[PDB]
Amino acid sequence: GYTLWNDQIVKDEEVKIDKEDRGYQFGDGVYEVVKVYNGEMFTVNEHIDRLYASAEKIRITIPYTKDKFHQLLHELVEKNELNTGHIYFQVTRGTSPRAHQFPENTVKPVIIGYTKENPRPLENLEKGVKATFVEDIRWLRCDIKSLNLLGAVLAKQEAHEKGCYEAILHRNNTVTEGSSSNVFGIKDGILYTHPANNMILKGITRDVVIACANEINMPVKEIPFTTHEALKMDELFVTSTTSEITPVIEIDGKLIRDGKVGEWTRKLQKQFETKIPKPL
Amino acid sequence: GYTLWNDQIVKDEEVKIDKEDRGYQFGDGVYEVVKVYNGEMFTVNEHIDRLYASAEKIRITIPYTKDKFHQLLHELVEKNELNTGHIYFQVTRGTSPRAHQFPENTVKPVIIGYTKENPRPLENLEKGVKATFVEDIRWLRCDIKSLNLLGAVLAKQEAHEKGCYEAILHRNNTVTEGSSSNVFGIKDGILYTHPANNMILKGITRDVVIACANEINMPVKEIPFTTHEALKMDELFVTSTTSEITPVIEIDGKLIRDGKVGEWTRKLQKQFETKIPKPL
Ligand SMILES: Cc1ncc(COP(=O)(O)O)c(CNc2csc(C(=O)O)c2)c1O
Ligand SMILES: Cc1ncc(COP(=O)(O)O)c(CNc2csc(C(=O)O)c2)c1O
Repeated sequence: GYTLWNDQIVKDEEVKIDKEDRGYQFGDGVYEVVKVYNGEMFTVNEHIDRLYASAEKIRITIPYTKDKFHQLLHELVEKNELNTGHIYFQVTRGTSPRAHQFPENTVKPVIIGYTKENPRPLENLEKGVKATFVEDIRWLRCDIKSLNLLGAVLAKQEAHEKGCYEAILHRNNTVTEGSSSNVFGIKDGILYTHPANNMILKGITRDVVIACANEINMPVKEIPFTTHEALKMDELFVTSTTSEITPVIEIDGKLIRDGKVGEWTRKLQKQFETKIPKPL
Repeated sequence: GYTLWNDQIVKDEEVKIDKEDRGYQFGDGVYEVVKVYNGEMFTVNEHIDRLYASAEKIRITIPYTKDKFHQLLHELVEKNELNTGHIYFQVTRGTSPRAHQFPENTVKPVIIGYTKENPRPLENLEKGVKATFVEDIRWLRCDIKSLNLLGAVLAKQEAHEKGCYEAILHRNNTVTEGSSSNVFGIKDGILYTHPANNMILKGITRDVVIACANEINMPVKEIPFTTHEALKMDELFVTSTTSEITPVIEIDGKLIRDGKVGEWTRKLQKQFETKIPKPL
C-alpha cells in the first residue's frame, strides 16, 4: 500500500519515524479516523475541521490548508483503491531534541495517513454487544483527540478480557463515554447522552445521531447519567466512526431491559442509514 | 552516534521506527532518564528497577533480564564516550496493526536508548529559579512513568512563556509535583513532600533527598501541602535526575521567604554532593 507522509504519497516501506518525533516521545499530536463507504469518505469535512480544532487546542499549526488536506486524503484513497474501510491520519508537533517545552517554530509537524479495508460491523449492528463499566482515569482534556491514549488502551483491554466489546467509562459513577465511543441511553422515548465538555470527545458520529434524533422528532437531553441509572435504561448504544450505532444489550451480566435491541435504537439506525454513501 | 535498539547498539542511522509502533499511536510505553557524571552512571539500578515496575504496571514484559539491560546501558555510555550528561531509554508495547487492545504475546516490545551530553545546572543550583502554579489536569496514574506526557508538555510550556523554570502542579489546590520534578517544602526545619501515591511519580532523586535528610537528622513528613501553604514555606526546592536539588525562590512573583536559597536546602545540596560519582 501507500502512506501519506507530509504531502507526499509514498510506498509503505519508505516511511520512517524519527526516535525524537514528539509523537513518539510525548504523544504530542492529534489524529482522526474517517470511514469510507464504497469509495466515498463519510463526513470528511467534519473530521478535517475537528483535526484542525484538536491541533489548535495544543497549538500545533498544520502547514497545509484544509482544501489541500482534503485533496491529499482523496489521493490517498484513490492510490490504495480503498472501497469500504477507513483512513487513519495523525499530526505530531514534529521532530526535535527531546525537551518538554515546544521547540522553535522552525520545526515542521509530521503528518502520517494510511488506509485499511474494513467492513461495516453488520453482526454487531443487528444483534447488539456486551459492555463493562470501567473507571475513567484519563486526563481532564478528553475534548482533545490526542495521541495520549493509554487510559483508553487499558480500559479496552479490560473489556476484551471479560469478553466485552466496549468499556463504558465513568467518573465516580457518572457515565462519560466509551474507551473509543460515545454512550447514549434511551428511557421513555427520550435520548440521553453526556454533554460535550472537557470530559468527553465530541464524536462526529454522536453529532450525526443527535441530528437523526431531531429529524425523527425524538427529544434529546444532553445531561449525564450514572452507572446505576444506565442499568435501568430502556435501551443503550455506543457510537463511533467504525462502530456506527452499536446497541448494547448487556452490561456486566445484567441485561438492558430484555436483552433485545430496542425500537428507538432501530429507528435511529434507520435514519442513520439514509446519510451514508451507497453504491450504486 | 550510537543508539540502543532492542538488544543491539547500532549507529543511529540504522534505527527504523514503524508508524504502527504503539508508542507512536497510543503513547503505549514507559521510559527512564539516568544521569552520568564523568562517565559513571548514577543510581542506575534504581532507575532500571523503576523501568521494570512502570512496564509491569501496564503489563509490558521486557524481553530481557535487568542484568542484560544494565550491560547494554554501560556499552551505550562507552560507545558514545559520554562524560557528563544522561541516558534516555524507553520501551513500547511494540508494532502491531492499530487497535486499542493489547496485541498477541508474539509482538516484541521496541526498546530505544540514546545519550546526550548535558552539564550540571550550576547557575540554578546556586541562584535558585522561578516557578509558576499550574492546575494538574493529568490522568490518575501519575505513578507510572509513561510516554503519555501531553499534560506535562502543556504545563512546562506555560512556565517557559512566563519565564519560569518549572510548573508546580496542583490538584484540588494540593501541590502534587512539578511538570518534570518532585516538589519539597521546608518549614521550621521540617521537610514536607507529597506522599508517593497515584498522584505523583516516586522520583529517584526524591528518595535520595529523603535519605539525605535522614542522614543529617532532619525530620521528614510525607504529607501534602496546598498552594497557600507552599507560599508560606521557609524554603522550597524541586528535584529530578537532571535538576538535582534546584531551589525555587519565587512563585508567580511572590518570594519564598526572602527570595534567597535557604540554609536547609544548602545542607541537603551538600549531603547530595557526597553521593555523586567523583573520579578525580
Ligand atoms: C474517547 C472517544 N470517544 C468517542 C469517540 C467517537 O468519535 P467519532 O468516531 O464518532 O468521531 C472516539 C473515536 N473512536 C473510534 C474511532 S474509529 C474506532 C475503531 O474502533 O476503529 C474508534 C474516542 O476515541
Ligand atoms: C512528573 C515527574 N515527576 C518527578 C520526576 C523526577 O523523577 P527522578 O528524575 O528524580 O526519578 C520526573 C522526571 N524528571 C526529569 C528527569 S530528566 C529531566 C530533565 O529536565 O531533563 C527531568 C517527572 O517527569
